[PDB]
Amino acid sequence: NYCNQMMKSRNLTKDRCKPVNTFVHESLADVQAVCSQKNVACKNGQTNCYQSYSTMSITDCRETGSSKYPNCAYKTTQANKHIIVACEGNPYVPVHFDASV
Amino acid sequence: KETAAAKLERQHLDS
Repeated sequence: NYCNQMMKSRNLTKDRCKPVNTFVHESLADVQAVCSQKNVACKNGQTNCYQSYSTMSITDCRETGSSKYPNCAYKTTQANKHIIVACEGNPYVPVHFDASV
Repeated sequence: KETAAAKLERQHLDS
């Protein structure tokens, strides 16, 4: 399972199980470039979020019901959606993943 | 140690 591999491989589930996580299969620069695209509000009302003009290749990792540390279990879902990231700093880079649409 | 930009990258980027 790609999700099981990448979550422990990326130090996300090496010390516990995370309920959900999203991976974007695009170049780093292409994702950083979203910080100057469609400005929209974040879920918390904050206004430093931006939506990508185009859909992107992503894989959603969701923990099944039979998942318990130390044996996490994820269901893998591949799709193409617009990503929403919060940006901050200089360079104005993405610091948080807000959502996919 | 790790910046928020670096953490976001390692957690969500699979280019």
